[PDB]
Amino acid sequence: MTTFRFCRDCNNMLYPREDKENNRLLFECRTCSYVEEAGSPLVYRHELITNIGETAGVVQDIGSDPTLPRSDRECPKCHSRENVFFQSQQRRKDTSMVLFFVCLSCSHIFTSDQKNKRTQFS
Amino acid sequence: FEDESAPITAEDSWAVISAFFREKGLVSQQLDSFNQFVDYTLQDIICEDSTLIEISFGKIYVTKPMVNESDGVTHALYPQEA
Amino acid sequence: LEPGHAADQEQAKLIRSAIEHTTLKSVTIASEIYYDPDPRSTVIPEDEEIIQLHFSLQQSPWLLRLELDRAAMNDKDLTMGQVGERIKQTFKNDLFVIWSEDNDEKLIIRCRVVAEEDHMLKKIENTMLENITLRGVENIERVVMMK
Amino acid sequence: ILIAMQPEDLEPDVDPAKRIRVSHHATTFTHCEIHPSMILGVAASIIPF
Amino acid sequence: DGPTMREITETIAEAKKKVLDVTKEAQANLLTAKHGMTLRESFEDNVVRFLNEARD
Amino acid sequence: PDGEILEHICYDVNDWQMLEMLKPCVEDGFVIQDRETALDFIGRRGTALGIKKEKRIQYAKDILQKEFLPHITQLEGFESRKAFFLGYMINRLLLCALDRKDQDDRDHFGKKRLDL
Amino acid sequence: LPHFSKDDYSPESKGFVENSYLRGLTPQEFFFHAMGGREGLIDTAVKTAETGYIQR
Amino acid sequence: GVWHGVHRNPARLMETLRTLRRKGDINPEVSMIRDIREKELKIFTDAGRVYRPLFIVED
Ligand SMILES: [Zn+2]
Ligand SMILES: [Zn+2]
Repeated sequence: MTTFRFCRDCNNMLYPREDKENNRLLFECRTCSYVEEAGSPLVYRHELITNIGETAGVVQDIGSDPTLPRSDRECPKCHSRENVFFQSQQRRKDTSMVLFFVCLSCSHIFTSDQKNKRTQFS
Repeated sequence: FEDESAPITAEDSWAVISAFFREKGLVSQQLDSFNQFVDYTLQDIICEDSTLIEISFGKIYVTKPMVNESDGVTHALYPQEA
Repeated sequence: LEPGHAADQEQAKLIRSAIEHTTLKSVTIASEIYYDPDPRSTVIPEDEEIIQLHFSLQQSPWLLRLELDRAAMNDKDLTMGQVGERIKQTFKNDLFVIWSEDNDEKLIIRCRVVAEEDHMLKKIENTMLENITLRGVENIERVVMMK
Repeated sequence: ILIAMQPEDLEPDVDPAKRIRVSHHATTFTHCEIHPSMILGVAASIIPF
Repeated sequence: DGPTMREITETIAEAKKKVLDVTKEAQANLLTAKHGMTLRESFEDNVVRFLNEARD
Repeated sequence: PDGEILEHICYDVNDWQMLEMLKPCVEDGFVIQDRETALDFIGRRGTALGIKKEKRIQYAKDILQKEFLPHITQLEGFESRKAFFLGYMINRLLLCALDRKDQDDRDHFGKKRLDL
Repeated sequence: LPHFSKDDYSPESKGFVENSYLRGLTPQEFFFHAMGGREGLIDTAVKTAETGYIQR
Repeated sequence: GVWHGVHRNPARLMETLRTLRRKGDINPEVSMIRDIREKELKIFTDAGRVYRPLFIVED
């Protein structure tokens, strides 16, 4: 999660630079002369075994989707058994057959994974 | 009496298929294909590039089938004969 | 397996691991390049304990921090020390290497170049994840045991 | 879409002579097949059974 | 034989559980990937063998 | 402006993974900062070294208008229409590259046509 | 098939023909059998063509 | 194939599109697929698309 910033003025991409003196992280633009202090110090992230994309597809209409399969488990938020489940939408071989369900009453995504590690699933 | 809202049975499908074939026959993919050409797509080709730097081409008229008779009448051509 | 040890399901494994080409890629959860300028105090909590521990019986402010996965980490019968002193013997001195030890709940290799830095690092990060051979014979990818 | 094989797959002991056909688990059907024997062309439409 | 057919129908429907159990198992994420084989790779492998042990 | 370009590609400000894939694209097109330099850049890779800037730009202006994605529009005012489509292309391409999408099934029949 | 729901990994879905040929095949079974069949003939044509030339 | 734009609340578009085609008002041969989990609604009008008839099951 290296959420990265564009300049206030010219709206190009900002590139990380060091304040050599005070030892801290700037982010100059290389078009205008704009610069801002860095938020996190994290400049780069490479997620080898990824998650983001497993949730991708979750729309206000996902349940209107007739091709989706429908189970009657209970959602850990509103208990309604109007669910519509799909497998992790990432398209890796090294994906599980972990099901994701969407509560069609409170639009809550929950999981069949008994090894739950994440909180937002995003 | 045979409620005209009674659900369809597996048998009835054939009726609908009969209708389908009554209407389209077995080679509609050909005919319609060729027809949409003759009716529209044809005339639509005579309007693209129908301008020369003038001479512009307008309507298209497709005759009934006919023969270039060597010695004689441009003749109504019947498929069998042809 | 050598005549005397054929049944040893554990030696079949021990050979399997010491044969199956095992790259850094296969054992690292994620890489991250931090700006972390002070080589003593650190803008990363989970590493304060590890720099302290590497002061008991040059460097760029840019840090390449690898978080490794125990699962595949002990599965391939591997030490932090081993992964570590591998990278440290792959990049001569041209890289300052330091790693969390094998007890610490998070396994971490922290690496610095030793200014065009953020770019030499994304290169080195790749020269690690792809190229470096932690364990095994190159080209041996799967190694299945069978009776 | 989700298509029913036989209309009777919409419907909300079994003949041992009969084949074993899949359950009708869905109130999601958007269509049903006219007749599945219409998946065949001409040549195949002549083959009995 | 009328009965053989029930044994046969049973034999099959006895594998569709096996397959179903491995399904549930794997959807839970409880199937351990066989070394150097993906979950999805090894789930199928099981299913296919069940369904063959069955046919057979 | 980068921000704008990326918005055409990456319809999701949190999708830091995709935007991070493009990081080098934004760099790869750094040298060029205005439509004319860009149009010129293209012009030059479509033209012999003798040709004059205007003509060059004009060649790249006609290619983008008629050759580049011609099934969108071949007339003038539709540059946002292509940018957006082209973004969507780059999108799908990356969405595939990020192991987030299965590469298109070449043998799906819905995406065939029977010529008759 | 467009006759199953999305992410259906059951035998019936993924192509187990449950029935004997005596019993007859369901349309899906019939089409999946047709799929396996076409695989057979396709590379029965390959095996004939490559083998033809190996032998020579 | 042409991206023509965007629509928030597609299902309400989708209904109509379907209902129009089911009247005759949009040509029957015209094909409309909504990919719910892709945010896409692709309409097809070009010739060459092989299609077949089905019974409409509607609630
Ligand atoms: Zn700027
Ligand atoms: Zn819920």
